[PDB]
Amino acid sequence: SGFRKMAFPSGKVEGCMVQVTCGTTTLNGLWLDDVVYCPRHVICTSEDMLNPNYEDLLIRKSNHNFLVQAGNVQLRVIGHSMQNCVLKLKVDTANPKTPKYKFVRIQPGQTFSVLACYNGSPSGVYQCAMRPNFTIKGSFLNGSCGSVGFNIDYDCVSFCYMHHMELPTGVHAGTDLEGNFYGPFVDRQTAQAAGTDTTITVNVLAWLYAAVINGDRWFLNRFTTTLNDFNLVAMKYNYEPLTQDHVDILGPLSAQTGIAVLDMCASLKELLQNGMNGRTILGSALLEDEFTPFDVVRQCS
Amino acid sequence: SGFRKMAFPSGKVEGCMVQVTCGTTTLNGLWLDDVVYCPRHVICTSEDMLNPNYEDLLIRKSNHNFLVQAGNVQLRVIGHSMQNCVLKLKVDTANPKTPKYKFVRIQPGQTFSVLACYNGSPSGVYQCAMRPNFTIKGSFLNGSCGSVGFNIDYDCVSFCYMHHMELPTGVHAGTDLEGNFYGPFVDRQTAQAAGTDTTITVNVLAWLYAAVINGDRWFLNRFTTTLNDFNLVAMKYNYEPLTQDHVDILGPLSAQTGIAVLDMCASLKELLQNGMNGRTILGSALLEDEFTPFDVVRQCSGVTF
Ligand SMILES: O=C(Cc1ccc(F)c(Cl)c1)Nc1cncc2ccccc12
Ligand SMILES: O=C(Cc1ccc(F)c(Cl)c1)Nc1cncc2ccccc12
Ligand SMILES: [Cl-]
Repeated sequence: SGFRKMAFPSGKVEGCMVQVTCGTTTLNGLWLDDVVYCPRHVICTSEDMLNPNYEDLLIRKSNHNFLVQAGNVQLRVIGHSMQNCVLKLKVDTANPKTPKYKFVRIQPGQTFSVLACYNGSPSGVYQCAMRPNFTIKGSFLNGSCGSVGFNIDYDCVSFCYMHHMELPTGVHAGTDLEGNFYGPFVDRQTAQAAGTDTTITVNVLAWLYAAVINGDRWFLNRFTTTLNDFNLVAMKYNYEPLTQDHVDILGPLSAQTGIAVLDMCASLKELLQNGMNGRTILGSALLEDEFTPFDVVRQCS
Repeated sequence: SGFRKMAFPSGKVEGCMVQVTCGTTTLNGLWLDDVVYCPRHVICTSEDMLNPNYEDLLIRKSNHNFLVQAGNVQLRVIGHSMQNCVLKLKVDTANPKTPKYKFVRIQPGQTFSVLACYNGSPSGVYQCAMRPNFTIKGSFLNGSCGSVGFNIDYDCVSFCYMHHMELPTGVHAGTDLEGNFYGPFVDRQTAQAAGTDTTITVNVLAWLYAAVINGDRWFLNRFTTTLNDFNLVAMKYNYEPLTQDHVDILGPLSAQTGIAVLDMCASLKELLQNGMNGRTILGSALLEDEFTPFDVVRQCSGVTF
């Protein structure tokens, strides 16, 4: 029993964190096999931040310009290439701590663990979700660039995020491990703004099922709703539309608790209308949207 | 920017998690040097659990009755002893992954990271506070016993908790690494209830400072209060008393944000007597009490491990 925001054990990722220095900039790199991955903006100066030409800047760099440090050992860079917004630094030593890994691109609503690092050293691990506006609400200070988001698949690490920047509102933007940004963001100091954030509806429903599995039932009601009537209501509270895929994904939780998805949807509609009335659900006074249906099944069952 | 419930990196502790099997029971052990620590209830059956004489049960056991598995390698037990509610299994191999460590007993209000394990394999890491009633509001399923709570201080792991049981209300109880239970709990199948919980006041103040550092200032007010007037209000709302030590520990955050501790107490006092009024602090509609002042400084300063 109990329900917590739980991150994956970070050990397999800690053994991959290195420090990458280029000129005056120092950020984090991910050392897998003989390659170190890091945000390409590490090669940027002050004048080359509003409108950098990364192909031009990287052509001017040599392998000896990159200083890679794995613990107290300096790694030798023997090659450099760019894949979208990520810089790949080929090194002369394969990481003996390289786990079984994959690079995966996630969709909004998906959750992942973040290993926040500074100077190639892990300082903390926390849980995030890719927001519907493609930002992540992280906890990052200057120097955190290159910190990675991941999930663990039994023995395998799926790297899904690399931190690149902080938007003016305090939210964070980054890329997958192939350097493709999540969202309409660019790695330039140009005026950028995240789209209006919305609640991940399927995750709220998954969390209401987790609450029922944990014995919280006060919010349940005798009502059901159509998927379309639910979406008309949800949208007015800035909740993401619930698709038929989301209803299907909620199926196992629906079968386990005996509460149909559209029946839980009516419970959620009532909660949006009434609020909590001084009550809590799983120790929370707000509807939590950073637990996917997969997280709930994994943690509860 | 941003504020998250953040656990310490769990790597140093993952290299210590092993699986301990005794008869039909399988739980987790902590392998440090040539010793494996685990809850002593691993030697219990159903009859034993109801009223156990652990000295008598352990005397009947031999080293070969304990099956310790570190990954895919079986470790051979060469000795067994009991220290309070923890069983110590001497093994023939020292853990090459043993970090710099200490066994520390924490106080209520102190926070620590929990590496939840099943079958000697880590499945998740979460941060939590030792409640004033000595329980932890954790997340544990059957098989999680022996999962450990820890803190990291520079390159030193301070082990502060080992999971033993789940109370009828869904909260958890366990011991320090010397087998001494936190709270009035016993490792026996009997009626046990946690005392009424209270809010960790110093932690709420630390979290209000974290909110100010993050730009959330609506709750700040022109007022200040005496420590005695604040404590009288705190007692009334099931909040722990704030000591002069707590005020001193909040000093650096007070200096950083320009808001004196007793000034933040007047804001907390109003928040209790009036509520949030539909507003949130750090995305929360409740006052959060599982961030100590050191956690807040560590996160809003970037300390690494
Ligand atoms: O924002 C930057 C650096 C940066 C600046 C401009 C730019 F266009 C790009 Cl691609 C990157 N990284 C930081 C990351 N996280 C939190 C941060 C808090 C404070 C300061 C910096 C943070
Ligand atoms: O604590 C026990 C076993 C046990 C029972 C009685 C007793 F006195 C002692 Cl010392 C140990 N179990 C469980 C612990 N934590 C989470 C659990 C979730 C689900 C199921 C079982 C869990
Ligand atoms: Cl998880």
